[PDB]
Amino acid sequence: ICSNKVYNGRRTFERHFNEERHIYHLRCLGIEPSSVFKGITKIKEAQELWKNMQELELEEEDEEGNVMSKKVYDELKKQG
Amino acid sequence: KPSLSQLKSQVPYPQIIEWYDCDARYPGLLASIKCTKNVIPVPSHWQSKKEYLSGRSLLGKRPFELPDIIKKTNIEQMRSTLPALDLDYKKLHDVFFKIGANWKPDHLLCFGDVYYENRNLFEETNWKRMVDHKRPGRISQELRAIMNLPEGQLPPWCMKMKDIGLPTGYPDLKIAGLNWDITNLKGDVYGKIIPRNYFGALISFETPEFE
Amino acid sequence: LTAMGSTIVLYGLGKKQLLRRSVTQTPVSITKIVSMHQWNYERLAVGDIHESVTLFIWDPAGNVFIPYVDDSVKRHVTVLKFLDEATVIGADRYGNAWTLRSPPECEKIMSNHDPSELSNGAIKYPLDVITLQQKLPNTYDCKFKFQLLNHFFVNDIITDFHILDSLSNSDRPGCIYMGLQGTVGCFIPLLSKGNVFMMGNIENIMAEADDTFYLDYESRKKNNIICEGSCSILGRDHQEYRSYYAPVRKVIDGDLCENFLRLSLNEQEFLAKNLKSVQVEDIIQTINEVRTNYM
Amino acid sequence: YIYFITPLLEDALTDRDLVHRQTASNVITHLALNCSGTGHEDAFIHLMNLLIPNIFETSPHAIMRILEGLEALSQALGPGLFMNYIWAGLFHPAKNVRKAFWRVYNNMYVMYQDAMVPFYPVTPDNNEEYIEELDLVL
Amino acid sequence: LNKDEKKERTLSMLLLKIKNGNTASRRTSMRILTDKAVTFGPEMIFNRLLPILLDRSLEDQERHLMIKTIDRVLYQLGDLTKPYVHKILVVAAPLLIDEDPMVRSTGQEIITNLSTVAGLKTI
Amino acid sequence: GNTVYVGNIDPRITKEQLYELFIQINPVLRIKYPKDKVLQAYQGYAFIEFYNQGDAQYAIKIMNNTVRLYDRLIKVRQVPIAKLFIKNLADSIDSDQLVKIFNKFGKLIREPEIFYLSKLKCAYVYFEDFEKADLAIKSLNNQLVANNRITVDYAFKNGKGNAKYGDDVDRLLN
Amino acid sequence: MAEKQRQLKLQKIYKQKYIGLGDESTTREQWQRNVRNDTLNTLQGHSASLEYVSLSRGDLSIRDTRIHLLKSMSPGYKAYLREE
Amino acid sequence: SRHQFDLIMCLKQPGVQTGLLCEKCDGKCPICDSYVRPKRKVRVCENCSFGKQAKNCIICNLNVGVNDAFYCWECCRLGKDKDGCPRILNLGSNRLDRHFEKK
Amino acid sequence: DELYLYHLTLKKQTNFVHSCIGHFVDLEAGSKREQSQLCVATETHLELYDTADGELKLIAKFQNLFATITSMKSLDLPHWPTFLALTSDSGNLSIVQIIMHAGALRLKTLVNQPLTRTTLRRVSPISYMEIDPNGRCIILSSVEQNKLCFLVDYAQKLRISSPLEIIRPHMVTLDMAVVDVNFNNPCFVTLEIDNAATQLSVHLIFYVLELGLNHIVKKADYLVNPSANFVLSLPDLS
Amino acid sequence: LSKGENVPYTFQDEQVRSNPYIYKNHSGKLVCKLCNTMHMSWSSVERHLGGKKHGLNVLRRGISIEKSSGSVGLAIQVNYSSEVKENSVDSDDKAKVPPLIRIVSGLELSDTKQKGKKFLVIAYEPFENIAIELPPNEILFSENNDMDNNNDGVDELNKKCTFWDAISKLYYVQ
Repeated sequence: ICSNKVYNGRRTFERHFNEERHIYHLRCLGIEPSSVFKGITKIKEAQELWKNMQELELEEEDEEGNVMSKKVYDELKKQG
Repeated sequence: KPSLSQLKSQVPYPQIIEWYDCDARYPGLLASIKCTKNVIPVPSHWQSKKEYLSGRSLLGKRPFELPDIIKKTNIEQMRSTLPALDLDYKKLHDVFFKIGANWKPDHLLCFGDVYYENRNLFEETNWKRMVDHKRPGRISQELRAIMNLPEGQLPPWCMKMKDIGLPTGYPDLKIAGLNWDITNLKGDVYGKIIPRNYFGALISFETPEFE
Repeated sequence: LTAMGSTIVLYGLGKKQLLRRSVTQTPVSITKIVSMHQWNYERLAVGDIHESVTLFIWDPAGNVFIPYVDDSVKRHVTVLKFLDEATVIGADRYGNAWTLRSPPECEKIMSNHDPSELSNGAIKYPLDVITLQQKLPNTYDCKFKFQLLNHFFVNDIITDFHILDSLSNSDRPGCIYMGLQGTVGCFIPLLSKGNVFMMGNIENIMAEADDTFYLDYESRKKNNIICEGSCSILGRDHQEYRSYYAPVRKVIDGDLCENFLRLSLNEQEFLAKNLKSVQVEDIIQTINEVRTNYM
Repeated sequence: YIYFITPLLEDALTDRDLVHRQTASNVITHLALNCSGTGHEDAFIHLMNLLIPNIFETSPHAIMRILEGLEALSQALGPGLFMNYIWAGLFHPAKNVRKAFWRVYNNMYVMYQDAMVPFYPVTPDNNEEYIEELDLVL
Repeated sequence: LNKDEKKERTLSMLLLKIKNGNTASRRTSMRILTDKAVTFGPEMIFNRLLPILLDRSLEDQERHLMIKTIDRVLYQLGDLTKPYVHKILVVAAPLLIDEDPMVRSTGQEIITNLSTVAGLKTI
Repeated sequence: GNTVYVGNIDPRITKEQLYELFIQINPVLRIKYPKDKVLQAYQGYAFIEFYNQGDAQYAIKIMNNTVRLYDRLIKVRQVPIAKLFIKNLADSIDSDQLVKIFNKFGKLIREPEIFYLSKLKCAYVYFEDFEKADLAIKSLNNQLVANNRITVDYAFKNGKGNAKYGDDVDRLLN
Repeated sequence: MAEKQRQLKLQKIYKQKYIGLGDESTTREQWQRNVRNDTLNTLQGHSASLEYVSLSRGDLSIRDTRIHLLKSMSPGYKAYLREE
Repeated sequence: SRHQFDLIMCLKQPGVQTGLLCEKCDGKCPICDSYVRPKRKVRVCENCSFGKQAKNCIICNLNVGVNDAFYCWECCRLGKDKDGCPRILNLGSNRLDRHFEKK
Repeated sequence: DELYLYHLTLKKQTNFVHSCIGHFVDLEAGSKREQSQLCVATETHLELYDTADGELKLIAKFQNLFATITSMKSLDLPHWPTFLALTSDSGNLSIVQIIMHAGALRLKTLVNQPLTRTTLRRVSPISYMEIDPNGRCIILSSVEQNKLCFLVDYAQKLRISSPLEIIRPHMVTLDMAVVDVNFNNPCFVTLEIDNAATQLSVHLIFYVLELGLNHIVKKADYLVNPSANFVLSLPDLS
Repeated sequence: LSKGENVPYTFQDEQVRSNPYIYKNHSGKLVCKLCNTMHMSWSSVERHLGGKKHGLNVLRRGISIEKSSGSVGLAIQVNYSSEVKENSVDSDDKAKVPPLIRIVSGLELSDTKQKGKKFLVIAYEPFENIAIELPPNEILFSENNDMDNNNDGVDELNKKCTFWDAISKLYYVQ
């Protein structure tokens, strides 16, 4: 995900997960930062992971509005 | 060998799964157990060739301090360990039973807290002791000396609070000379926060008697 | 207040049908809600089939229940109540009967705030508690845990508890349960730290009696009630039985203490020698007191 | 006398040399069996939290004393509250972490066979068969 | 050869320390066998070890230190060929008639270990 | 966003004293007070983590340059693009002239970098867009400016402009 | 060495008595079965938990639930119901 | 035995007969080897009974037995009581090696 | 701050799962012996009723047991009251004689033999207990693994033989019912189903304790359709 | 074997030590606080202090410290032995090396009590070190005295303003 970058150590790459540039690639990519995604490197898989990341009844007066939504009945408040 | 991105999608808490969980013989199951309601992760000092306990923290560990209740019994003076007894039997029994009946160590530990190698409870215990005692609206003598802030004088951020407002996180803080009478600027205080039976209440408390 | 499998739904009445006045999705763990009970319209308590129990608060203006406390161990609830506003009594499919109290750290907080704050907004949580969330996202989700308060094992499956404020003008409020195989039993609180000790000491006397008899027989043969399980008639230790799934906590068994009434005088005066304290007649006084005065 | 000694066994199971971690765990075995069912039980979670990291320890005299402690703390806590520590690494990738947890699980399974049955971390999807009669409600 | 002629000494040194050696010596050279018994050729061990047990010189203290090495070696390797199973029984079996029960048992302890190692068909 | 930097701290100051001071200003979650563990010496600074950004910002505004501890005034403070290598430039080509030349093709995230290889005038030009960089390449590659033939390609990292590079640079634009 | 090889010996003796004791390399398939057979044993064994299951099923006689639980200990009882 | 690692227990289904302990091993639990607070008689299997063998201590199996052998309270709480025949079969490394050195 | 509770059982559990038929105590009659009298148990609880008045009377309710009674069967042995043999949780086979002592009936124990471990667990040999009709031997089983057979005798004191074991490793057992015999050699029959097999096959299997050599032999083994449910013994056919 | 020294306990809050690293933990064992090694006996320790690992960790700490810490001028005249004791050591072992001076910050001392000023330390192999306090922020700190000749010797300070009368054994510094 980072410029197809090279890392010479596993402790270091494990430190890449919390970094300025790494989070810039994520967040600017549309994949929000922090701890859920702190594993996988490839740009693709975290896109489906981020896709994985991201009704009431207000009773009108005719006794038929028991199917009617809250906001809908409020709209009929503005109409009434 | 399913990639962790594949493996983190199955799980209701994807932030537990780690690079190595992918390689388990049955990851699908491990990932589901590991994310089960109350299971606690394996202690983390595996993969460390250090042998769990190795020095760097352990060089500086303090020898031992007797609990305060016991220290009341005066033994610390009779037998000097660092670097005949005339003890009284009724006094000793009461310490464990009558007086120290309900005494429980200050912090202990909770359900999920394993002990990792570098952790030190002596800090953590003080930090609870600190938060309960320290407070907004009062400044200790020690800090006053350091600040050069005599008792009865408003602290130096007073002017800025008149300009910018009271603390964003203390809506009920009253400060003398701002939103509390200036006569409350007294001693070490300059401000103040100013906003059962549980079915089994025992209603009587009686310890086992020695005599 | 109706409980769908996962989720809670709050219905009012209307003409032509009844209608959903609120809904709350539950936290991830809960698959079913087997039973639930309230406290003076302020709080809920919600059982699960497999997971244990959870408490909620009714938040007006949010129009939702917001969970504040969960449990440590997996417990399959048949039924559940509130003895009190911070505590709960329950049962299991497996025979256990337990009482769960919510910790005081959570009681200060819930007392000193308005429920709307818990979901979002500022509740300032101690440093520790947060670190448990990050370190254990599955366990400490809520983020506090009941302390198990009592636990005891009665081999029935308890269907109902009935918390009574008093029994026949008795002072002690009891809670009388009733089981599937048919039973009625009761959990009476002991108010008096001293009185429990008298009962405690008596349960320990009768509990190993079959061991005591047997050691006296052995040592009286050595120098001068044959089977090891003589006084228990089968081998079982009490604590091991009454513990079973998990250890008993404060519940002192009064149905064991009541076998002491059934022994011969020789045996009563024999067991009672272990107490520096009062004589047989006073034991029997004590044991018999609970039926007379406490129910 | 517990509560007094939890801070004394605090220093011992934390200590660097391997013999203190052996003798304090040999106090826990005695202290757990016969104080079980009393209602301490928050001092035995403390005492547990300090032991489990010793599960990976080698030495023969050290490791059997630690297992005895973990077998005894099972009776202070109960198998459910105790098994929460042990399910996780019972599979695990590590063949070693795995090998050490299975000893503890085998000691538990012997003491508790029917007492574990409520507590297994098993759901309808997590295994093929499950048992459909555990989700029945009357 | 000159490299592997060194293992040829080491065992002969170890087998020396065990038989005749200080108590702190043989105790370290038993630890070395039980770990390293696998890497040394069971041919080399048994062919070197067994002939000692046939001399007329050895004392009872010295003999039971040799048999205790056969018992600890046989316990590990687990797959053993027939030529040595004949050799071992020549050494081990005459123990079963020996005067005192302590020797009688440690002879029996071998053959019940060998029986599982060498399997049913071979003996 | 929730953490502030605290500076000019006398090494005699304790964590407890920092806590007492800063809880006068807002609730504090944690204090990290770096210490040289070899000398057991504090280092003149700390990080104070508040529970939210508003509380941290308030603290900075109220406390920076406000209090002296051991007579020392405490400080409180808050705490990927296209690159084209171009070779054989004319000595008459100013960096501003480069700016004018490449503005028509694409917006520059930073200024060009003029350097000499071998005598050989070369420059790095930073574009905000891989596609605009493709424009400046397409039009300006092997072209004669100031009577000198210039070469326009991607700068080495081997060179920019890979398949992953278009993908991620597109996102960084987005 | 001498201790570690006792440990093996008791592992094989306990596993014979108490059936399911995993070792180290235990197939998920293998472990799951042992969790299934203890649940079936406990459900049938306690007379409470046999009622509770019988009534909930609506099985005609408590005894038939008890055999439903024991035949389930076999793997081919799923197939056997499906062929009815 | 708790401290002597080579010895192998029996672990068969206990019969009706009681194990015996010599004067030297008297008052010991056969599992944890503790001298305190006995609880239950031990019971050994048939094939540990029969002739001369039945009389010998169930720990050293050398000296002749006199008193009964009990399990300690703690080993009856854990359940190590009912594993099986708690009788040591081999004489072990320690006993032999003393024997030959002396002569 | 805690909550201390005290438990009572006001009315005892009334699902009676076990019964036995004999003459247990001689009561109110200097000399009378009649097989009409019955003892009934439920996990914890146990009770004694009488008959012969035409109508079932309660005689005694005994003390609180505190275990889980997993089987109960009268054993009547030749040359004497009858004393109900009772196996439970605790893995003890407990032969109890209900007896008259002080002024009221008590439940007195004679032999409790150890078997396995304490809990109700599949390997442990309880849950099926069937008794040789003459009183020569008790026989126990588990579900899965082992089945035991204890060989009863009476003398100046009741005496049990060391057990007789058979272990068939994968076989879960259902319905152990037992064959009468005229003193030949006690036999018993079971329906065992195999735990590890690809298909369900539940097969009926006869066992004969051979008194002469003193071990349990498996005589006949017949595979019957999977539907098999229960076994019962037909006396003689003569 | 200890040569009578009191090797202090690890918790005792520091009598200059013969070395300074060795201690005793809360238990009785001896430990190197650099190397984090545990030792059974004084004999073992003397093996370690004479070892190659305890050598390295001193160098590492050596580096780790060496990376962090018309007017009026001063003149010092340091005199040395008059062929009194230097008659037993003449094996060209740095004998040709003249005394050396360095400016040290008092931020680091064996006692670490007070500090805040510099010292003009002067050192010679056999003799003991010597220091001179310099309250004035800057004195005689000249500007290109000579014409930039590059024999660094030790540093600009030493070549710039020191003289070593080796024939008479007089070290002048200004």
